[PDB]
Amino acid sequence: MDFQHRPGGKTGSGGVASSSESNRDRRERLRQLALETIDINKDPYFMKNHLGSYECKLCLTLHNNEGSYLAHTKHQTNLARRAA
Amino acid sequence: MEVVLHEDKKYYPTAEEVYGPEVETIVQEEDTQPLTEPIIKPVK
Amino acid sequence: AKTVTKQRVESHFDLELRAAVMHDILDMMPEGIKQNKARTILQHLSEAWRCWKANIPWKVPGLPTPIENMILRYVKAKADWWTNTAHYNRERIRRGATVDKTVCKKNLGRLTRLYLKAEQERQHNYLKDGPYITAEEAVAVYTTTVHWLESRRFSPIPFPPLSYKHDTKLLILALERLKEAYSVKSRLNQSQREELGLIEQAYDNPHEALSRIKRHLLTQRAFKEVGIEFMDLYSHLVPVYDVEPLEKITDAYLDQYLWYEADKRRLFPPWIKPADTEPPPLLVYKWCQGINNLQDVWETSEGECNVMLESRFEKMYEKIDLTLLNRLLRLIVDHNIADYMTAKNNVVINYKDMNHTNSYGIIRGLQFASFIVQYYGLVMDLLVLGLHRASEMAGPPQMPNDFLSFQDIATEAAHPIRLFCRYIDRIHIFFRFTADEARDLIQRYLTEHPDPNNENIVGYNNKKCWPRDARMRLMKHDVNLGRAVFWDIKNRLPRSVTTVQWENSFVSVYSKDNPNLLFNMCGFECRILPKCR
Amino acid sequence: GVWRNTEDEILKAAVMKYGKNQWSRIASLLHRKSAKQCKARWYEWLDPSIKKTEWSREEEEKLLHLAKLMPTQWRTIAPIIGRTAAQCLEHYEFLLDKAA
Amino acid sequence: SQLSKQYSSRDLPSHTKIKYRQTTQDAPEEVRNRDFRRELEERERAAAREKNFKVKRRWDDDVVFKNCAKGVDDQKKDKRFVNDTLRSEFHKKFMEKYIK
Amino acid sequence: WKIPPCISNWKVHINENFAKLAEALYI
Amino acid sequence: MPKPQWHPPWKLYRVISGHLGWVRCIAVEPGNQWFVTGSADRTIKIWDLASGKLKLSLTGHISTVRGVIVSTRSPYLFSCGEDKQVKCWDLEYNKVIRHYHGHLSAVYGLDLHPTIDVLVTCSRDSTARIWDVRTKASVHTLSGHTNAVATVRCQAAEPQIITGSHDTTIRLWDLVAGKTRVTLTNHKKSVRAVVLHPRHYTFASGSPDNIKQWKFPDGSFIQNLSGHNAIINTLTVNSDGVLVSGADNGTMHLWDWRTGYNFQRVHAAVQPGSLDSESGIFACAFDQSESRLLTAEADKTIKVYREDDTATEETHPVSW
Amino acid sequence: QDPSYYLKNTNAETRETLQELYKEFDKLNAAHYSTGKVSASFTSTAMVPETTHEAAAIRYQFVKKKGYVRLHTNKGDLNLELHCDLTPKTCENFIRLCKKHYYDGTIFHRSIRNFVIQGGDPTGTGTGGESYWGKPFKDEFRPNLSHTGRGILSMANSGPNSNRSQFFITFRSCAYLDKKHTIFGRVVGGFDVLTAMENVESDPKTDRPKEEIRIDATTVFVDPYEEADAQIAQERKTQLKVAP
Repeated sequence: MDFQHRPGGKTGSGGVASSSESNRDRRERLRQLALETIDINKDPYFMKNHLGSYECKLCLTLHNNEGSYLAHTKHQTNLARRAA
Repeated sequence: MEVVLHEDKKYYPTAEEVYGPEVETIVQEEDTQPLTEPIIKPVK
Repeated sequence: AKTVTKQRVESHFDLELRAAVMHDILDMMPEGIKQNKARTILQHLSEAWRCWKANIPWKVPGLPTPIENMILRYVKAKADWWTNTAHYNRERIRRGATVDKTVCKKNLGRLTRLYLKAEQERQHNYLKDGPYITAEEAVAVYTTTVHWLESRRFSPIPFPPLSYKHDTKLLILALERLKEAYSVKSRLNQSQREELGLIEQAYDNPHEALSRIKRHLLTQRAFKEVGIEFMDLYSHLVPVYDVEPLEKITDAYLDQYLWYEADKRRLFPPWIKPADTEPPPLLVYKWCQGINNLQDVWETSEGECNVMLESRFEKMYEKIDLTLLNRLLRLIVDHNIADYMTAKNNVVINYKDMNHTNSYGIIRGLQFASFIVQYYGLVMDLLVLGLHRASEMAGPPQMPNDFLSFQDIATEAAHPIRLFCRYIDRIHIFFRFTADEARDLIQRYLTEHPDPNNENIVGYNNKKCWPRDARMRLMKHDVNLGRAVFWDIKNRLPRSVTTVQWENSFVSVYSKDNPNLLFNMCGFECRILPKCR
Repeated sequence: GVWRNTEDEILKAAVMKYGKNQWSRIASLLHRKSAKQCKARWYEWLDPSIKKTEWSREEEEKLLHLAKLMPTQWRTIAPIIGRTAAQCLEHYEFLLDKAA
Repeated sequence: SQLSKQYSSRDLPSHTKIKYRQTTQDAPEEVRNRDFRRELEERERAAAREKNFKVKRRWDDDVVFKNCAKGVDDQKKDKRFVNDTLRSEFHKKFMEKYIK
Repeated sequence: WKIPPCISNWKVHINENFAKLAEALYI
Repeated sequence: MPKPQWHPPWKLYRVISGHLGWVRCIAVEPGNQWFVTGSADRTIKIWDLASGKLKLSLTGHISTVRGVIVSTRSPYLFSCGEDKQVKCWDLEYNKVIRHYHGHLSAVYGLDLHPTIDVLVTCSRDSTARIWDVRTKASVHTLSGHTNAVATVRCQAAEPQIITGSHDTTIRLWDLVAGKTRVTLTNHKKSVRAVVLHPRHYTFASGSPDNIKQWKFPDGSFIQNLSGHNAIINTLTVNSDGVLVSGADNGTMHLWDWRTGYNFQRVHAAVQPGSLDSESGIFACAFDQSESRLLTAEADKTIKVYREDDTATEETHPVSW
Repeated sequence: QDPSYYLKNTNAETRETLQELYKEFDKLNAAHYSTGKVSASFTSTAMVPETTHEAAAIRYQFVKKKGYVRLHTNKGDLNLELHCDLTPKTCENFIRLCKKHYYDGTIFHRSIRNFVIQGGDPTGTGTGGESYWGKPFKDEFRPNLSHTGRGILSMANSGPNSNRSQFFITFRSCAYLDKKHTIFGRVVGGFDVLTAMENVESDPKTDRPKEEIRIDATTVFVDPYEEADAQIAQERKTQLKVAP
């Protein structure tokens, strides 16, 4: 028995869980990447709703997904309208 | 030129060209004796 | 203190190398410089060694010159140690003395990186130094190809029709070829299950797949990059390529269509082996009985020597110019098919951080690659044998020969080249020479290569597995005849196209001096002794 | 096989965060997208060093010249002219249809 | 360490004697009286001395290229010691021998 | 002896004999 | 201000290649019949002195061989490696008969007493160890250098042990106590090589700062030789007083021992297939006849120079 | 040797194919940080190998500190100092304008409402005139001498490589001229005249003055870029006395 050539596995680990946990962990990682890009942009137009949604104050635009607000970048037309 | 092939692809000059012709170029490898022959022979 | 054992070799070696870097970096510093930045120099050196491992051109233009020379010198030392260590490891794995999986995988990765560095060197040197094939040699081969193609009355293979009568059956055979690989039903991975899903999608809808295949043959001249890997057979490494599955399905069905098209037009003459008709043992038996059933073959009373030549083509793959292949395939098939052939080999070889575009080598991961290697070997048979002797091989195109029938004994004996067999690249020619022609070839061989000390005997390579009585007897005359025959063979093939090596070749001479004729077809070592002798 | 703009922005942010060599880390973020697909979508479409411009007269002359001389090797042609292979093949077929 | 009581099996008493050079082994008694100079020129001189109807064509006439093995000579090109293992001739032989 | 900081990535001329051979191939 | 003497210059007459690693050290058989090179290919290669043919090659060090010495009164080879080991070899059986183990880091140099026959080994752990030859026991451990000790000289005169380390200091040791007595801080850079004159009770030290000549036993500072101010890895002196200083940039600078007058400045070439960075001298050594100079270059070559015998005093003038 | 050597039985259309083919057919430049071509060719196999290490080349306006041109503008003899240490391309553009009369004999190119007044351009548009190279010099704002403060002369441009002769003395600190126009330096004399020219009447369409501060003459009391030109000429003539 190749003890020193066994695959990577340690006792007291728990194993790979369900795909839904990986999906919501991926959603949390994408949320952290979106927050990193928002903090890099330093944009006050992004807001978090009380129900946990995204608000574009430069458009008054709701977003269920963070990619909707990321693609909302018409945005500059209503931003220039609010700048007046 | 008649295009030089990639089979030879002769980079670098020869060592007599590099060092001069008067330098004894010693490209020597491999042992002239086996390991069983004693360097500095014992008495017998 | 602990000994530096086998598990502690590379760590202590890199630790001593880093200590040597520190001792050889602390000593050209003049007075001042608070920011010594030895950690930054270590990052520069690690990035330089990683980029040499990746074959990436590493350059930091802000870097002092003797520090840069010391970095290059230390990277040279590490690279020399790496290459020599891989050499000893490959030697002991070929001996089989060392049994270790991690050593085998590390060595295979080292050899893969070194070979891909050499291949990127060869591709850049080719594109920088121009074509090795010259111009007039390729033009003459092209003209001779046109002459033989008009001689054989070859109706060309067209573009595949949109409503073909057996396109479903050729797609079924291509699906058999593709589903041969995934017949294990293992756990696989995501890419393998994706390929199986694509296979079942083409299995469900044939017509959209056929339309997409003809669409890609018309339009697609840009393809995905190909992965590469090897397996070790403990004497050598053999590559395995990795193509996109949709292109694999397209090339498999395209390969089936062109193979049936070449069958219908009878493109390949039956001297070309491996043929589908026979097993290679039956091919051995056919070659042996074809040597047997020639007329007056064993009677060497008047210097009609029997020369068996078994050789190879050596660099038959890496010297294939794709523009010349495009011009040659525009002759054979539809021009969009030939452009697909040309653009298929112009893809990027990839292995982790190895990324370089193939442009002058061939890729053996293609499905039609077997066909075009047999076509390339066919035009090498045209180059070596000549068009008249090739017509005497194949007979008329209206009434072709088989592998080993001719029109007459006179059609055998009109040329000294009697019998031919090409097995991909292994070339097996039986010659029957006369004494005057053999003496003339020996005279011209010694005219170009004079040898007053009679040194041509000791350069011979013989079959060592047979006994000394079974071996062919090495006097001056028969070995000079065999070397003259190999010299005559080597004078035909230009070194721009390919080469044939004496060390890989084996030439045996049956005469009245030598009662046995030796050869080795596939894995079968065959010794021939006539009942007269 | 499809490429949403959300996926393209996720790929661009993952390249700007994780560098260029890390690809399985990016493919963990991008759902149902392999690392080869991510690398091909970046370096073939989403790389900012791709010349996403229009062809000059010199670029058209060099494209027609190289595709006339050494035929149908766009991965060879495109590093000479600075475009990508899809761009050079598309513009060469556009120039061929303009000539025809 | 003057106090340790652990004894390895490589720390055993073994090879306790020291052999010395005899007069057949270039003893220092004869090293002093011997002068190595004219030994070195006589041995260098010895090394320098011992350094030295119907008629057909030719049957091989149906080919396109003649005499292609004309300038083929290895000689000292393999003996040229390239001290670069990318371009080492043994390394190239290693690659063609171990790669099929 | 100013050392710029190391930035890690982990954390063209073609011969006209090609053109001459291609023109001879077309002819 | 004395007028310096005229040592005749030197000319290169043979170059030996064949190592696949850097030629770290050159030792000569004391009867001047052959020599031997310890390489960074972990190869101890005996070469012929006259013909230059490769007599033998040996392996066994798991790391780079730093030092090779053959005993002048015993038929033994002492090879220190960077594998924290020293191997004593019987050349009659051509085998490693004895092992010296106990240095905590990689050994960079060794020396022997010519009469006491005792071993001293300077290593990377800023220490030297003094070993009995037969019983392989470190009866002493010299310490006091803070940096790794580059070189050690073992002489029969006083003081016996001269250690040059990378902490810009030279330690001169009383052997019977195993204790340093003189410490010289005068070099501004790392002391990488020292050379003793065999008769004048004096020595010299090479560093990237300068070259410094001293006098035994108190280390009295005689002379400061400026010039050849690169990383001087190796040094040798002739019985004539011809001082050869070889640095890691591949240049030989040749001097008078007394006046310190640089009479020759020769940079050698490299291998054909080699970098320009691969020019670095690891061991310069005269033969026992004091007629041939063996330089251990970083392009894995051994360059042996002959005396430029056609030189005269007016063809090669002594400056000032 | 011969083209038909290593060749036999040459075809006819092959022979007119070959016939048709034959018928148709440095002292101050040491920068010590080297070229990266040698390390690139050593770390990769996709280029010609280099074994000799090559040093990087570098004139690059080898100047001496800052120059001061007293431009005789319409508000008075105002001395504007251009620093070649801050921006040598802007100093070259201003000194070449002062020498070849793209600033001397020219009118004010622009004037904003107490923000920046651009003078010394022969076109009078805002970035016109002539620099040292004929085309306009490269535009880059220095951090030590930026386009902030009072009297801060900047080589006015609409972007990079567009500053030719128009020097804009900024009467107030602004980030609009920062990293868009090359900040040459500051006005060394006639600061009240420069403030009056900035506060003079200007039409804001092209943002140009009606009371244009027109530099009729440009007396170079100090010139760092012309000192760089004289140093380059002296370094040329030191080697041209033996190698003309």
